[PDB]
Amino acid sequence: AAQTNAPWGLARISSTSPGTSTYYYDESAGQGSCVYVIDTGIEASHPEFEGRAQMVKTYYYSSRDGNGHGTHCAGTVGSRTYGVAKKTQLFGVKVLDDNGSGQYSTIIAGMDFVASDKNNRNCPKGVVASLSLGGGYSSSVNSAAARLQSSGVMVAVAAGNNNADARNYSPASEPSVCTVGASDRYDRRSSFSNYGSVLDIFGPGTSILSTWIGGSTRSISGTSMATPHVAGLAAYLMTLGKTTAASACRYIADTANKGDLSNIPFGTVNLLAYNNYQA
Repeated sequence: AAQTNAPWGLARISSTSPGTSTYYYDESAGQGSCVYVIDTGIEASHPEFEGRAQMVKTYYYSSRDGNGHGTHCAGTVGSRTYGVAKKTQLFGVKVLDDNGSGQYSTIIAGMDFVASDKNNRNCPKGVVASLSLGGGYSSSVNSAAARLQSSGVMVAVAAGNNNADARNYSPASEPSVCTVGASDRYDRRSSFSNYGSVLDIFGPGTSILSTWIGGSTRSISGTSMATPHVAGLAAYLMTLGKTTAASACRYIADTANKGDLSNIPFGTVNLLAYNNYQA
């Protein structure tokens, strides 16, 4: 399938080269796969989700995404226009309040929730979790991410927006999960993207256009927005049977675009998420 004039992020993950505007993907598009967006929640009623998005858990008075960042990330994973896996099922775990903040214990509860809820969901092609959140290092948050990955969900996490080594940020520093740095449309490391040996892949992270609350759209930047690209790519990859949740992040690293990114620190992988789709 070919989506013309797609967001540069989508076109980039289906491209050996930057500067293109058409997203190419197998029409299965993550059908039968699931992506938990652990964030501020999802505007499930947004027309871009086509009834494929749904809140499954909130730890606050409402499951409504009063922030938009979780709706944005869910849009990058599997919205119809803005999404990697345009047919995946999106599940909202609102662990972040509408200010975008969440206690680690709530974030840990949401991760253990997904590890169990996936057994309440129909994901024959595989389960993915996209955590566009992060704070200082927490060996408990890392273990919660390790558990979620251990349970049979891919864990895609943001490297963080600190222009630092992600070793000091959780769940970015958890080695078993998939830590995603951010890149811009010129294949530069997104200036804000965290780096380091713990990073597993880079995704489109700068000026990412996707869904927003109020049925709208907007373009915002972050490793928190490269992460849904990789989470959507994972669900896309599990649906084609090219990988499993336990082996998706490495797979994406194995099939990535190598050495194409600029300003990658010495010691950080120079890998860009690439769907390897050949029309």
